[PDB]
Amino acid sequence: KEWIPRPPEKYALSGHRSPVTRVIFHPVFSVMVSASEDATIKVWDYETGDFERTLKGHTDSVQDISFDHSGKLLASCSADMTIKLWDFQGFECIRTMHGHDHNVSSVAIMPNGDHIVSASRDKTIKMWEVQTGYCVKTFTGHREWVRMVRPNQDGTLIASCSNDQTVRVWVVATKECKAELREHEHVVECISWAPESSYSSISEATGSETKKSGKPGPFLLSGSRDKTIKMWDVSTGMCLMTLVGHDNWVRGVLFHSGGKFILSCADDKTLRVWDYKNKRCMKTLNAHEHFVTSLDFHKTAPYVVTGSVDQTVKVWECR
Amino acid sequence: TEALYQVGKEFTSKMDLEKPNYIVPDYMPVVYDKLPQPPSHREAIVNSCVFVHQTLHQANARLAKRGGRTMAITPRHYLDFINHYANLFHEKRSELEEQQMHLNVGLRKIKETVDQVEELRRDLRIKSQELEVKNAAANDKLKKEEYAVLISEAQAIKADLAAVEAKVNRSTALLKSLSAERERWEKTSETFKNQMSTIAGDCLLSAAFIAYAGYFDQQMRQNLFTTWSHHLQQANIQFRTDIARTEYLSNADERLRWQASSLPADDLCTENAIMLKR
Amino acid sequence: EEYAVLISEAQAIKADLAAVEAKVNRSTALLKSLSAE
Repeated sequence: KEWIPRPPEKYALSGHRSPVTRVIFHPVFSVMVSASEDATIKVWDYETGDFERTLKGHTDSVQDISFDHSGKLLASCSADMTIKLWDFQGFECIRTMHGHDHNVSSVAIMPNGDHIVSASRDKTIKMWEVQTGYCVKTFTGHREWVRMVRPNQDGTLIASCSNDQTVRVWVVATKECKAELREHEHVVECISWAPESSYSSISEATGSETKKSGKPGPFLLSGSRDKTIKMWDVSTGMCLMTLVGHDNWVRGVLFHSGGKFILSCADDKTLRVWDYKNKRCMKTLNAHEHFVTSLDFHKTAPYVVTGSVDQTVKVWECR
Repeated sequence: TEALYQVGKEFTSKMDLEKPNYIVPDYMPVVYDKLPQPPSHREAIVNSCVFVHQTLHQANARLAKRGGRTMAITPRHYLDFINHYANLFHEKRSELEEQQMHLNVGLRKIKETVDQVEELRRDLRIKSQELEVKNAAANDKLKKEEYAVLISEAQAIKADLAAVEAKVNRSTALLKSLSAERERWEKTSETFKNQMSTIAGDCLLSAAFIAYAGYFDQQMRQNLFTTWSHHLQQANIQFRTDIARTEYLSNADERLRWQASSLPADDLCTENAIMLKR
Repeated sequence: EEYAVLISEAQAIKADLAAVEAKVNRSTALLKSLSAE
């Protein structure tokens, strides 16, 4: 699909008293969820831009939020060293798993919907259980602050980006870093993998050769503060293409639901949509008066949301 | 007992009540027969609730034996007990989380303030150095019209340095005042994690007191509270044994307001007012 | 030595004089503007 955001906006939601840290879309409902630095998570209706409710259980600034496949649970991480699991039917905190020393940066529920991953300043990624709440296995190997963590589409592979210039892909079963990538010029901040709707579109975009099995293999991407966006092959570990042109540090990256275009945000106060198969789309779209922090793409609806340091969340129409 | 345990489990299912590091005592006070042999924290909490409900029956039987007057203990008492438990848990957890958030913000502000105190130190040093070089140049060029201009600029730098020094001592006075505040806030923030762990037992005891101990006199109110506390101790359920229930279930403003409403200055009267409130 | 101090004192006096003169001019202009009021 050729959904592309347009410069005009529909709602600029501003209820947060502190800079917004991340914004996500609900899998099924017409609900947008924003986590900010005032230790609160707010719930919005992106269709009509109406504030709905707030989840004020966290102590320090909330960093990352994530839904599961069914959208019935919300996992949140904050600087108060804890992971809070929210029951989205009643919007009440049900389980607060402790540990994982120092500021927790990222959180994600793998599609199997029974376990959680989390990244923090303590140079490790932990593995929790939704049902019980015990950290069963711990991932070690990162020598610095791990910023973002993202799993696969079937709950087997995990990538973690850190300040140590390494984006290490991990395995659930063997707990070994089968792919280690240390090639970025400066701090790597955001990662996001490729949906299966774009696996075919990478073959003619790069010229990679299929293996004996024929599958192109799982795909990676890692944005970094060096103003460069680079997409990576999980199976091999070699570079496909480097996307260059961002003015400032990039903070969020994700793929179009149709798997054709690249759409990302950065500290350059603008949203930039890039094409990689043909390098034709290079639309630059300002979004906020201050730094822009995070963003998300609706799977089916033509909507994109962006969170910024100006305590405002904005919704853009895709056309 | 099975019905009480099931009602407690279903009602307190959305309460956190999860302690991964729970230590099962060797002699669990098993009240519900079908309780799992290695019970969890939530199961122990519900067992304690059932124990409280049965303890009320035991107390009523004792009063009947001594020839006293008793009120019937119905399942509605248990429902009120679990309602109070859930409400008190939510309220105390929200209050403590908000307090710790406020304290964290205050401590962060104080740390930023002291960093700015250091930055004013370096700014003052630079200002003093440039004033020294300015008046040195003034004295050099004055012993050989523009000289008057530059010595006027020297006085301007001196006035700026005096204002910066006033900012220096005023800010340093402000920081020294907030030393006790920052110390208390740091102590409370460190003890936040321990306070969170005792919310379950404290709220269970307070809810049981509100729901059940209303009709009795101080002696048997104390007897019931001691029985519940001993059972919680035997089940390895953390609760605070230092705070008074009247202090826990009310704030000082409410107690002052009640005294203005001719409430007697008595612990039992304060508990009765709390029951009339919650 | 002290002569430089006293001529700089005179310079401060002239700075204060200039400030007072500017304030006088500004307030006189303000008064002329409020005659109709």
